[PDB]
Amino acid sequence: SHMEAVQNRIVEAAERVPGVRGVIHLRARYVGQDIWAAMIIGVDPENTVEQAHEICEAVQAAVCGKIRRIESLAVSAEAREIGDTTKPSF
Amino acid sequence: GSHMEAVQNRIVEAAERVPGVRGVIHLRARYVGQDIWAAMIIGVDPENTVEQAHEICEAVQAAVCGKIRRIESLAVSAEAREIGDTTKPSF
Repeated sequence: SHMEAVQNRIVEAAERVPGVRGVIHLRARYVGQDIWAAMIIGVDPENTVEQAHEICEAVQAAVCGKIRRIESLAVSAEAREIGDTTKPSF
Repeated sequence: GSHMEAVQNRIVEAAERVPGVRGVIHLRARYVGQDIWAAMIIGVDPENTVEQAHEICEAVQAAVCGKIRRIESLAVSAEAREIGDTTKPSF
């Protein structure tokens, strides 16, 4: 819950990137005042593997751009169906 | 860790038989208790769909977990790999 606000900022940043259907999972830790994090995003299942990689790169740039305290971020992509409203796991 | 090395090679060989696997990019394996927990990244055609790539991952899981009894957990994820790429698996 001391992680809560920052996790929500990261999710919100990622979810405003074109091609992102939602964030599936986010592992984030503080190390001092820097953040290290790994995120799984959901994308159209009919995107190609190369398309999905591009969206992952876009999320990395956007999230790091908005949340400057992030020192390291990994992003990976999995299939998500268009009406899935399942909340992110943390 | 010659014994774990041996196990790793057996996982790679089982994975690389699976249709759609261009090669294993990465494998991390370790004992958690007396079982093995492992995570592997496989290389696949970049033109696969995400859902296609997932099925290949599930095919690999079934194949590996069927040959190596001691693996309790195996996570498999897919990344783009070009067809003539030669880089061997990393550990």
